[PDB]
Amino acid sequence: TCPFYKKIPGTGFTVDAFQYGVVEGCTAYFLTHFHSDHYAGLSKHFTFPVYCSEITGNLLKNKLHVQEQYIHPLPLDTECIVNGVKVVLLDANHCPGAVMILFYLPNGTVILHTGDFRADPSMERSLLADQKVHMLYLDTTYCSPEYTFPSQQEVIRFAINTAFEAVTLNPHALVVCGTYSIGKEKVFLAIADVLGSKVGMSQEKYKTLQCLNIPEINSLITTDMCSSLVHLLPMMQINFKGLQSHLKKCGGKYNQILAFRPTGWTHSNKFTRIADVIPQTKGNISIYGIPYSEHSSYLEMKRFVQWLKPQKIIPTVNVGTWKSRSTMEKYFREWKLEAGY
Ligand code: NI
Repeated sequence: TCPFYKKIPGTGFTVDAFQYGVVEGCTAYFLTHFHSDHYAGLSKHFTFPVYCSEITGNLLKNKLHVQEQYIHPLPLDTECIVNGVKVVLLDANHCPGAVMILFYLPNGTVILHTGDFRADPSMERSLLADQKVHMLYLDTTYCSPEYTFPSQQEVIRFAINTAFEAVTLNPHALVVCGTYSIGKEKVFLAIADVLGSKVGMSQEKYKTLQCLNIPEINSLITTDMCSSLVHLLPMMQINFKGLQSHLKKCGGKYNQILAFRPTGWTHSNKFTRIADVIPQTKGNISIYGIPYSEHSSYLEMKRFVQWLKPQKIIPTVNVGTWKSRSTMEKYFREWKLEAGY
């Protein structure tokens, strides 16, 4: 059944709740972003109102074939009324089109649902600064102190420098980047930019990217693999067998692959700096796992919450085990006692 952490009290609303059938008493289904664990259930047969960003609505129409009459896109940073209730969509610093949602309940309660987010100090100057938030529905993906990772900027500088060095030393090397969802487009676009190439990809993935309102996108991507020396493949193909196979397909245009797997966290983070990352190599194939995250680190999450000072926190991730739930509740209490709220 629909879990309580997907329901907004005092409303008929749910958030990211499309796989439970008809949720009894739901008048408006919000979707924070286009990742499959969150949209699971949607299709052309859905006939209730879906509220979302413009970009998420482009993906619902073009990729899932949801009918236009049920897609209700909202502008960001704008007070809107939905079924009698004031709401605002905010940028979540996750993937393209991902939002946080502010609900202003008729009784005076203010609720923030983060969806999935990567907390940032820039959020402290949005419309969130303007009133008190009483309840926070929080993306707790990496809510434990072991989870450190570098800035996105540091990670992209490493990737750009590594790729440019490799291809200038060997003009017959191919660069491959893995993907299995939207998000992390800076990785492949920044490397193609430094090399003077477009990124080549499948027709399915090109269609997906053309829904994202990215500026000058027609100048950066292509379905012509032969004219490109940065290729995108399914994340599943980023291994030695998958890559050897792909190299056969390029007909001796290339004699070396340098591949990137943008993971979330990996336990080489509790020891190793970004400067010190090394690839796994077999023959003429090298694979780099780079810690490019679109979720908050522990310290980023803690700063956001200690700034916001909510009265009550409802985790939305890692909620399935008692040990995880109890650990998270202990951190929430530490933060509140340290900051004095
Ligand atoms: Ni996500």
